[PDB]
Amino acid sequence: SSGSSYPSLLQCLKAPVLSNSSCKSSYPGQITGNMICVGFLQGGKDSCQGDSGGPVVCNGQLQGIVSWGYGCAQKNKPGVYTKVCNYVNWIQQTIAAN
Amino acid sequence: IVGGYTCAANSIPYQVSLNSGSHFCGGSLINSQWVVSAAHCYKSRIQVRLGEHNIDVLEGNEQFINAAKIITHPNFNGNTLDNDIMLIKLSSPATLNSRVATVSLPRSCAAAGTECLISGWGNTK
Ligand SMILES: [Ca+2]
Repeated sequence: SSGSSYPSLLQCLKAPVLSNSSCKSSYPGQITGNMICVGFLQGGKDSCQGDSGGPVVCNGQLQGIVSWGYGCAQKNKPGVYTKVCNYVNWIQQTIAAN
Repeated sequence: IVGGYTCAANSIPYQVSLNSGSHFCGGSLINSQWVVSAAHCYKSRIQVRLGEHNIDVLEGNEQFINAAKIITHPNFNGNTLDNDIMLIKLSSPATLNSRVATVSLPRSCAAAGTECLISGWGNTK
């Protein structure tokens, strides 16, 4: 929460998908339909600088990409992730054209 | 990852490390030829490292392949971070095995309360 330390070993964290009202309550006017919040409102458990681009996998499917937040593990500031389910077509289209 | 635990060695086979001298961002292998990441992680030069657990030691199970093409989403917005996604094509296809595997894309969006697993070598404090 305070300080710094990027690990040499791979770190893991189990966290649930937060309902968009809980997500939207935390960041007024800043959450789009291409974003989802995953984590805990109490803080202490979150992804941070260096985890960016990383996977958020639930039920064997990649549902999110570590994107942003206000700091890391702050109370009532859960992490915000790119909503991958909205991007399957762009990903397939792109892979086919390149 | 703050407040997490150390993953079992190679228990997250689709997890890749973007390297440009040192690890800067994570990513996911969704194809033997393609990695998905965050558009705000963009660098013109990137080396993808697969099969990693300890990024500071060559354990033997790693495959380092440079990206040949990096494609960020055309509507990515730096102010809002809307469409924060980037696709990276490897210069040579990764060899899928026990410690190196793809992750399925979603069949549909996830319901609220769905437990997920998050991983990476980011800050722990
Ligand atoms: Ca290693």
